[PDB]
Amino acid sequence: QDLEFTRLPNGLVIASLENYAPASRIGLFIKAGSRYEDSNNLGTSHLLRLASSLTTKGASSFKITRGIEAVGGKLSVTSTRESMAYTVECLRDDIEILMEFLLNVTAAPEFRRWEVAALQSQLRIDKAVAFQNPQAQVLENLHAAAYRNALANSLYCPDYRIGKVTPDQLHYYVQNHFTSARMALIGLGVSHPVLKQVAERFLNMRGGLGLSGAKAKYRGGEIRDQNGDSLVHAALVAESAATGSAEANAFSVLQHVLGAGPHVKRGSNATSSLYQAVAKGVHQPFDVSAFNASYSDSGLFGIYTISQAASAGDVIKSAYDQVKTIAQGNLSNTDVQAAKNKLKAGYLMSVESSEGFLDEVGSQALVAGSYVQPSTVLQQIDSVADADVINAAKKFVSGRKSMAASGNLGHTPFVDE
Amino acid sequence: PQDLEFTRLPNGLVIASLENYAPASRIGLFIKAGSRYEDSNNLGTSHLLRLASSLTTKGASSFKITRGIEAVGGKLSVTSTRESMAYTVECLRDDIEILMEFLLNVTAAPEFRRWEVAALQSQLRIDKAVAFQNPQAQVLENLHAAAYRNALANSLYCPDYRIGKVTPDQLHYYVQNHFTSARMALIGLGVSHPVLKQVAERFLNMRGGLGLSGAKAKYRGGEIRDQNGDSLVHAALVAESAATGSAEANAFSVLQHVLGAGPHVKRGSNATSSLYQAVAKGVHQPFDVSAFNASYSDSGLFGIYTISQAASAGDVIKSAYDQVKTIAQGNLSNTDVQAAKNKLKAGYLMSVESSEGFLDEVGSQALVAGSYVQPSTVLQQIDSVADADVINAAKKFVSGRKSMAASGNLGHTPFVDE
Amino acid sequence: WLEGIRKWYYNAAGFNKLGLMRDDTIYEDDDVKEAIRRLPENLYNDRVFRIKRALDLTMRQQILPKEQWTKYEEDKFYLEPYLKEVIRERKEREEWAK
Amino acid sequence: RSFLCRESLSGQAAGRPLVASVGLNVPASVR
Amino acid sequence: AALPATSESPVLDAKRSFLCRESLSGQAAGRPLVASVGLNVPASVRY
Repeated sequence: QDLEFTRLPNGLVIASLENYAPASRIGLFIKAGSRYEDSNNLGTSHLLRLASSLTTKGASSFKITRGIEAVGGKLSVTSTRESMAYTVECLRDDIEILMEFLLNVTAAPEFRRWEVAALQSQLRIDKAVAFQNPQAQVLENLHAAAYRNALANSLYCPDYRIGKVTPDQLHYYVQNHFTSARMALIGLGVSHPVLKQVAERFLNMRGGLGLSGAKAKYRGGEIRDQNGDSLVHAALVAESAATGSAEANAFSVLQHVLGAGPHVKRGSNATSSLYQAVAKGVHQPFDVSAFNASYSDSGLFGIYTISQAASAGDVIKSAYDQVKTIAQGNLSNTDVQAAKNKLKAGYLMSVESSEGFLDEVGSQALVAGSYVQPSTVLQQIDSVADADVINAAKKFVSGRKSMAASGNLGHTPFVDE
Repeated sequence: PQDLEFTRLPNGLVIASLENYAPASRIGLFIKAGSRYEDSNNLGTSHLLRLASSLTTKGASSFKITRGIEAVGGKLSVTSTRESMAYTVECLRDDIEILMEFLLNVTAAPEFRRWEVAALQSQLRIDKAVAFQNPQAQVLENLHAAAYRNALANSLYCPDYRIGKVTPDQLHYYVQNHFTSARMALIGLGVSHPVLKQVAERFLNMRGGLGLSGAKAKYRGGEIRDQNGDSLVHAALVAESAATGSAEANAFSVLQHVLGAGPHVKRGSNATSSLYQAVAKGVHQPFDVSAFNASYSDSGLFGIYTISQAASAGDVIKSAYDQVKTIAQGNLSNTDVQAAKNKLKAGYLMSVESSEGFLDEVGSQALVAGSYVQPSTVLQQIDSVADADVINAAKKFVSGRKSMAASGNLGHTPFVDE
Repeated sequence: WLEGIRKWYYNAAGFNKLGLMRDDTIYEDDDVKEAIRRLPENLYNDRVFRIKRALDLTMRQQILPKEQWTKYEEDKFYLEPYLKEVIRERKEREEWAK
Repeated sequence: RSFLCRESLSGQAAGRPLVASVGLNVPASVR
Repeated sequence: AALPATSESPVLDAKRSFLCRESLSGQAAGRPLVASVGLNVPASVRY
């Protein structure tokens, strides 16, 4: 009824928890993603993510699809910049079959020429569907402008690599960044012994740490594009601290001090200092929120903003001024307590869902290498003091900026101002 | 025989004509209505206006325009830069009157009918695709976007998000606010002044004022890098040099020709070009470096343009830059300065000899300077440039915000901060 | 011996005379078309050239000289590795429908 | 899907890094 | 244009390859781009 955290000699991390749930989910989390893509092989990670139903070494594509659907299971390949997460979910009496299927998919794929070439067309469709949300393009340009390399690579294939991602690139990516030392096998609703057996039965074929990536240099670019739509999705960020650090928790607290996301449906974000600061001023439809994205090497922290084309000048500026006020010791301990309560709730609330718990534990195994109970996370959050947030604001303010905008950029101010 | 006679009309128009008794005569209406005047809500309007010639005008239908222009076997070409469009007609000196009437109809009384513009809007994609087949177009557009903030940043071509949404009202507003009688120059080669004055009084009577004034193109210093995947990495690194028609502009041109600007002997070695020699001692692979000088009315951009292989690109960027730094501390041989001045004087004279080149030069002189200076004056101005000015020139380029645009497999291209 | 009769029949078949590789002579059903589509580019180009040249020769009713005939041991089986996989996939689909 | 009020725009300003996700039986999703 | 310029406009067509230092001579723009498209003349660009 607890969470075992065994680590194999290969470096594989087997974590399993027997919640006695009617359904079970098994997830393999790999230190692979756009951050490890080289310049020559850009877009390989996206194609691999789209490549989970192809003919494996011991299971054909038809067999994989029909077997997963016959038991009514689901197979997702949720991917980030620094992690790719395969996940199967099905009734706790059929987990073995889908577990074998996922183990074949991740460990021993074939990447046959005809299938890969035919599926290259799916890259464009998926990229277009993802980019139909302006946030996706803005965040991709944000990463491209902020980081020189590594994290700069987008999760989606660049238009010039659509149709040119050869199966050799996928094979090289698999044999390089899918080694045992950089994976973590997690199970919810499964027993630890069988997880260990299947792990040492499949994932043992490839060992070692694998191809190591490079650090993430922080240029500070200002990638701007004009998409015509009235709403101006701007985002101004700066270099935050790396995850699993005291300054990381300080920036996380600063995110809720500034205000991030709504809490009441069709609310007014009264506690959100950014929203209240911007509301005084622009009387036009808008939205402003703090933005935190902490990766392994480093991370980004700033403000995201949607506003009318003409009003964009004020909304970016006014919100920024608010952070300045926080920098010069204008943060009350009551707001600190409110932000800490919001953060504690958010953490205890994301792990509420079974999928959310699986993702949390998978990230913990991937990055830290040791699971941390929620109570310890709450204690760490409470350990943050006001001065740390006050720094945090200084480090955001007195640092090289990185701006990404979209829409009619006629009135959008440039990073220099 | 005859001279380039110049007369500025009371409206604001300047008519200059040169009767060279050539078998063919050309007429160019130069309008200070380039792409720098496009605001953020009408980008690409100037591009469509450039392709908007031959559309049905007020006095002549599109069919009539095409049939009349080509039955004589004439010309109707629109040459647009970042600051000034120029309509040009060419035919025999016997049929010049009809060509002038057609040009004045297409430049003074356009209709921009809804169906015509709707059909024409498809040609924007074709023009952009054809022009962008040359990577230099993409590189220069990115350079202008990443160097100038507001005015000159507008592309010569309609952005993909505006293709299909260029309303005829936008064209009418652009014409009414930029095609003004005080912003144009009707330049005639192979004609006589009285004839050009009659056509000036024929229609040529728009609002007559100075139109919608533009904005001072502020400098940005940004860096736009796109990864298109073609092996030949084109990179370009520039800094704000000076406005055109200034002493610093002449010094920057002399510096450009000192560094090297294009080849002279076909398939030679660019021995005189200091940049080529400096880079060649480094990378031993196919490359091409050249000083890139742009001189607009309000400001300018001096830098280096390097086509290089993907792996070697950084070295090509570094060593060439170092070469400029070598001049910055002062290593300019007076022989090199004299050679560059000779190259500049030549290039100018050999650009003027062509009838089309003469027409464009006189049009630019009329629009920007407002008068016309004989080639001897320009050669004397170039000769007046001293070495100390060419030395900054080099210091200003070295110490300034550097705007860089790159295209290709940018796996090793240095950034602006590097 | 069996291989002797196989070689004699290979000689008497006639498609060796037109420079035609064995797999070129197969009938093209849905499995065969899918297998041909699956071929790599070089193999596909060689196959199409061989077929076109053989069609020319049959139109003019001539065969290449003795030297440029495909031999028994030079007759590789290039379509077979893909055709067997296609057949296996079809059989798997039918067995799932079974 | 447009937006022309605060209530509709509320919750549209991303504050967490983008995480792409596509399944085999479930449609692709981003966040 | 009695004369059809020199190089026409093959849209959806590959450009002339490169791969020689001499053939890559002076391809580096030195003057601002200008475009010229008009009635009865192929479009051109000059830098």
